[PDB]
Amino acid sequence: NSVQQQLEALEKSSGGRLGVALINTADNSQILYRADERFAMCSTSKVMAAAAVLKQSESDKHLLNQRVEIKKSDLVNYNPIAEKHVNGTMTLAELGAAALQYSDNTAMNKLIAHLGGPDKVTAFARSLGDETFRLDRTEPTLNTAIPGDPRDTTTPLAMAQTLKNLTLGKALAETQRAQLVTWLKGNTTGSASIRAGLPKSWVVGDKTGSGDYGTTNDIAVIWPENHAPLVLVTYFTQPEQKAERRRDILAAAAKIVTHGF
Repeated sequence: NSVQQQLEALEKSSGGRLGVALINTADNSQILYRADERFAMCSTSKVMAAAAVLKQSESDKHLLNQRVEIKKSDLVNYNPIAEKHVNGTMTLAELGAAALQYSDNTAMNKLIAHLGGPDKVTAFARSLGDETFRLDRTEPTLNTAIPGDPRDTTTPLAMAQTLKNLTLGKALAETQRAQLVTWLKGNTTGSASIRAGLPKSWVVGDKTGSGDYGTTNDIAVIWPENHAPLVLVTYFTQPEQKAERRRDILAAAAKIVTHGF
């Protein structure tokens, strides 16, 4: 069909490899493109870590208020919130918000450590029935995005299904689900990615990521006017280590797959 042809042409023109999974929750119809192929998640993996802490808060109502010390040695390559709290503390809620809304890599490492390591983030994914997601490394090395490296990868379809389950389905109890959605809706890094291909009237929660190999990612829950939500994963990557980030490709893919709503 013409949608598939447009995605093929977009990928061909890009020089890279495009992965798209759109789930239309009105009827669970899907638009898929390379949706069973692995892609490095980069900072999009942070949704799984934040959600795992939210799950824990179902059994400890006040867990999100618990404080975590931030030390100079904790700082990694991109720390916009954590660097302001060195030799102080952040709450787990502040760490979740920093990880998701500002893509703070130190905050992600604090979440990973809290949970018991990358393997435990993976174990949480498994508890949601996601057998595809794997987190293997901490920040910043989980963003290497090396072609053919299975570490810190998932598929667009597995991630769309999981994002749907987390934000709209039964992965989290209601208060926790609502908290995750609030965080994603407050993202500060996603206006040039999926959002840029959608009507301005639509409400969006998303989490972006980027990496080496010009890896450019975004995962989103989309609330169109007068319609059931859509869940969209757009992963993009290029064959050269130092290729530039291409958020415009994600915006273009988002526009191609969301007509008619």
